[PDB]
Amino acid sequence: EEVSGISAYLLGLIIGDGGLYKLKYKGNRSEYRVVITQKSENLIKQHIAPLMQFLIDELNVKSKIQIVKGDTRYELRVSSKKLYYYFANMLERIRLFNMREQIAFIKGLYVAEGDKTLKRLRIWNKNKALLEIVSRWLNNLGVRNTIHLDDHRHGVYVLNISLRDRIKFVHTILSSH
DNA sequence: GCCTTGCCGGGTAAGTTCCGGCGCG
DNA sequence: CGCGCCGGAACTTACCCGGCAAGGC
Ligand SMILES: [Mn+2]
Ligand SMILES: [Mn+2]
Ligand SMILES: [Mn+2]
Ligand SMILES: [Mn+2]
Repeated sequence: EEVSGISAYLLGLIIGDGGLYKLKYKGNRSEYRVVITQKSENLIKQHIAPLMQFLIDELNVKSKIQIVKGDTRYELRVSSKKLYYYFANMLERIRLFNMREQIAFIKGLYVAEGDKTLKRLRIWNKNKALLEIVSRWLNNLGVRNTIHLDDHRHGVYVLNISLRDRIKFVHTILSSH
């Protein structure tokens, strides 16, 4: 209930600004990574990490939250086969998210990939199918929107939330838990 | 004249996967 | 022997930002 909401939010940040990596090292070593990157140190240590910690505690993951400071950004990383599959399986069943999870995930995805000036309401991603899934959710919530190829340099698509529904958007999705 | 939204270029804030560790049965 | 958790960081580019303008009222 509370776990899955926080889960879908985190999944949003992950699919947005991180990822789920199954790596094969020399040899034959392996690792399973749950990753969120961000520039803001504060956002990652004060906001995201306590949420990942709760989820880790709640699923008995003996793994730790790593925070690696690279040149351009902070990488929050959990190295854990268990947490990995947890999100990956949730991702596999994304089309089945209930209302709480939908709002949670879109919130997460907006923080990552969204227009922060909020003068325009936009979401970027190369994954058209992902954006399409999000678009259908927004329609069932009374938030009109269109999708179209924004950046031909890189095949990045954009999801544009109609300014007509700005307030229904900002207070239903972004101003939640 | 004003509001909404598609267009399009700048470049940095993201993402992705190497490496060397260490530990487990 | 095969595999799973740490600590990095080099490397590439996919996101965001923001000015412009083409319609719609
Ligand atoms: Mn992304
Ligand atoms: Mn991003
Ligand atoms: Mn981002
Ligand atoms: Mn086009």
